[PDB]
Amino acid sequence: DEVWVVGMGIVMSLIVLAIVFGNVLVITAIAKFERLQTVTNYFITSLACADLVMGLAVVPFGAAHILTKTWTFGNFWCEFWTSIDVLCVTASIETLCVIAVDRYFAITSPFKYQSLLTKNKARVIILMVWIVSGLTSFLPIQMHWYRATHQEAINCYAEETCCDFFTNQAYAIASSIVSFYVPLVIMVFVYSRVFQEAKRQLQKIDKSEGRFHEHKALKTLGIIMGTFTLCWLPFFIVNIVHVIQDNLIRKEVYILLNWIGYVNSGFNPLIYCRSPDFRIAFQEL
Amino acid sequence: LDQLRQEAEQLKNQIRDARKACADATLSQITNNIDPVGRIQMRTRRTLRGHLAKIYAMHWGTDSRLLVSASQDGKLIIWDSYTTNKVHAIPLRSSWVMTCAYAPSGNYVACGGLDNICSIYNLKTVRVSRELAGHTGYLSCCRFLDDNQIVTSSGDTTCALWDIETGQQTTTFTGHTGDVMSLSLAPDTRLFVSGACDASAKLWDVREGMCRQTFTGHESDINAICFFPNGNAFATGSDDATCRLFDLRADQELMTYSHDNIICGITSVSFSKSGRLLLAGYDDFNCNVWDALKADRAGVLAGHDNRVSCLGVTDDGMAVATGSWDSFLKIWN
Amino acid sequence: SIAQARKLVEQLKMEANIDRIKVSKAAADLMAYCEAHAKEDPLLTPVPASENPFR
Amino acid sequence: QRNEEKAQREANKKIEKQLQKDKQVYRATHRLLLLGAGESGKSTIVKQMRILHGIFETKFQVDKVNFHMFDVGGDERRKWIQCFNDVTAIIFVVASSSYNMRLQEALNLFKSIWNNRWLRTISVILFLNKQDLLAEKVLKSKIEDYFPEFARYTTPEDATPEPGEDPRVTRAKYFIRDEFLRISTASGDGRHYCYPHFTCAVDTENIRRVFNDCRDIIQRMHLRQYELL
Ligand SMILES: Nc1nc2c(ncn2[C@@H]2O[C@H](COP(=O)(O)OP(=O)(O)OP(=O)(O)O)[C@@H](O)[C@H]2O)c(=O)[nH]1
Ligand SMILES: CN[C@@H]1CCc2c(ccc(O)c2O)[C@H]1O
Repeated sequence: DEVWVVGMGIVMSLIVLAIVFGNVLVITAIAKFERLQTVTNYFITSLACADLVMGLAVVPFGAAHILTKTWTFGNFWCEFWTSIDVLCVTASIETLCVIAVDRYFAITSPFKYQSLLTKNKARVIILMVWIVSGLTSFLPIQMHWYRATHQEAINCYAEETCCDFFTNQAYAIASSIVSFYVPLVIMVFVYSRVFQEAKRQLQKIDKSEGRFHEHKALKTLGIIMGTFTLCWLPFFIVNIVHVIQDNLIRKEVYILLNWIGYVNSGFNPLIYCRSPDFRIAFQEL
Repeated sequence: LDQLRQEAEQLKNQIRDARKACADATLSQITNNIDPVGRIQMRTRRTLRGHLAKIYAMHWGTDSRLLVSASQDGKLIIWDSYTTNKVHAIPLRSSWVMTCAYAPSGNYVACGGLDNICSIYNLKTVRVSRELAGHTGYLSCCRFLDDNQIVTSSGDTTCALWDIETGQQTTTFTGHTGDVMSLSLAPDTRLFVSGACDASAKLWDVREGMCRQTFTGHESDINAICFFPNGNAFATGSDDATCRLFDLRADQELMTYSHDNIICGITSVSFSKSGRLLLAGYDDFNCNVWDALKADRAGVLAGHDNRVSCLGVTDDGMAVATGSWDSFLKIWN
Repeated sequence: SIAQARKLVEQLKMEANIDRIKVSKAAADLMAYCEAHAKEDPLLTPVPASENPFR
Repeated sequence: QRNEEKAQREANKKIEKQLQKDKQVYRATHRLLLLGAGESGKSTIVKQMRILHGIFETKFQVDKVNFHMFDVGGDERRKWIQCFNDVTAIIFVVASSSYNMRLQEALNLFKSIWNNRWLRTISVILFLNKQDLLAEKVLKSKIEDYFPEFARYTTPEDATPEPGEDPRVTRAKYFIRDEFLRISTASGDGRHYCYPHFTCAVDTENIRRVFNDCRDIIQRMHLRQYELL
């Protein structure tokens, strides 16, 4: 019991730090050295900033709510917390999709890649992504478009002591469709095309110069795809299933999946910043 | 003929014997009582941006105000060091360039490249004033004698002196075995030296046109050369890690600057105004400063990523500038 | 060319007739110049910030 | 004073706008270096090239892609190699028919050039001219008479011969390529590759071949950049 009270606290504390340290280091390395600054690294900065804001804002508040089992702050604080949570999550996922499509454009069409993406295009794309992220989260949650019709939900809004997440099915479906499924299918198609091109090139090399002489590609694509899919997949399936069938899932399962989805932001720089130049920059600091 | 080659050897043996007899004491031993300079720390004061590709060489203006830089992209840009603001940007017909110079009066700028032509530009009027042609090998360096005469060195062993109005080789200097890749001018206009691909570096007389001495201390290609501020000695930096300070009154070398750790070549050498500090670049991503009197290191200059291919010291001696294969410059003080 | 060998033969003779001064005089001259012009050098000693125009 | 400061600021502004503008033009074009031994036949190859549009520079554009060549006119150690470490590819021309008259000399350049500290990340597009003359000499000067390693290289294991006047000539064709490719495989960590081609004195798809080679090189570089290969 005392162990339950503490262990949860220590685990929560470690998760809050590691995220802050990693994201701050990535941001400082991007901003300091001029060698690392380029068009492809401007996309990493947005993801790092979004994950840093998420880890600094929503994670400790959720941990405090879980530990104390009571929301001391006001209702507007709860609304702001949920709003920024949804904002950060959707922004990070769309940034990942944008990175994937940019890599696809770089690989499949090399001659036109130099002109297509320019410091003007990157800023516009990132601003559009963040604007779509803001429109999806703040506008429908600041107002009461996310209210639920259940009597228990109404009693929940009435009592300001504790606030939980209660929404109608339509909003959940719309948010899940906008945030997860479309980026998922886009990433799947992009990486399938890239893998096919890599296989074709490897076959060409083997046929041309095989007498004298694809595991790496498989591992590289597999890590990136599997980590993201395993971290963010079950939560959205559960998000659909609780809305489609009332009184079917337990709140513990919901909070556990939402929390296991938060750790994904911690491991993003490890996957996406393993380049030797990044290693040299980190070692220099 | 068998006899001719031997006569040549006997003369070389006599010259070596005379040089050995002229030697009295080691140069390092003489300056043993000199108090050391100590640690020298200097930091980047300005950073200049605007180049696209790797730069090759630069030349400070006679006034401490301006400087000119050239890059492989094919543009000459005249910076203003104090306010880090550009002034002119002259495109070139040929992209590849390897040298540049700034006229003593400040009214002309010249640039020579891998194409076998030396061209001069007029600042105050820009357009090509005249094109100098006649060499059979790529240019390596060029300096302005005055507003009328320019002396150049080429990939062929010949070094020539031109006249701007006539555009013809007034005098031609021959005698080098291989390609010449260095040149410098004395504080006066009387003498100038050069260092070629062969280890030999000789001293030439402008008016007479006849070689006067030959120094062959090194054992690899020579990539840089400069004069002591007094004008009676000159230091050389070769492909081997050693940097040696020769002398003019006495033919033999005096001191060698080298270290066990360094195994990379030297691409540029320059002297401070007082001559106490010898500043030399390196093929690695660093620039090292030595002490000329006792061959003791002073400090390390860092902040370059690609290479260091150009270096110069302002006439008043207040600031020193470095170039790189990166697009960026740097000014140190 | 046989002549290039001939040309070298008189050239070495010409360069071998110059008088050679002992290293003591040259070393003394270099040391004297370096010691005399030490104050005028602005890189040897840290110049004041006010006098520095770059800063 | 302030007006002087104003003037300098305005000039810096015009220069910067134009420099940014040419940055895209500079980055768009691709640069190729052409190098070859004497009597190889590079002048004929440049003929179809000028058809598309001390130093001779050629500009040709195909399919809205800009290419620009650099032919350097020359037994000399070279100190101008360091200046050519930014090209996308190097075109190498070797006369296959010139064995009785120098081939060993050309290969001798290739290792020389293959192991420079500045050309580590540059791939080579290799051509073999004088294809027709090679058949005539083999079909009296034989390779065995001039070369002692000729034994056992007559047949290619993966040989895909075009209809050939001589099964025997197909033996001389693949012996030279094997000698050239033996050096390319030995050094480098895969950052640079060799692309062998067979071309007769009369050929038309040279531009297509070089276009395909450049596309392959850029695709391989981008694949290796993101750690997929
Ligand atoms: N049969 C035949 N003759 C060729 C072929 N290529 C070149 N030749 C001949 O060989 C000559 C030499 O090639 P050139 O094009 O003149 O080469 P170059 O300008 O001398 O260039 P370098 O190789 O650098 O000396 C040509 O003028 C042709 O007469 C070929 O494929 N077949
Ligand atoms: C409390 N955590 C929230 C709950 C529901 C939700 C999330 C993220 C994106 C959405 O579109 C959602 O509907 C989760 O981050």
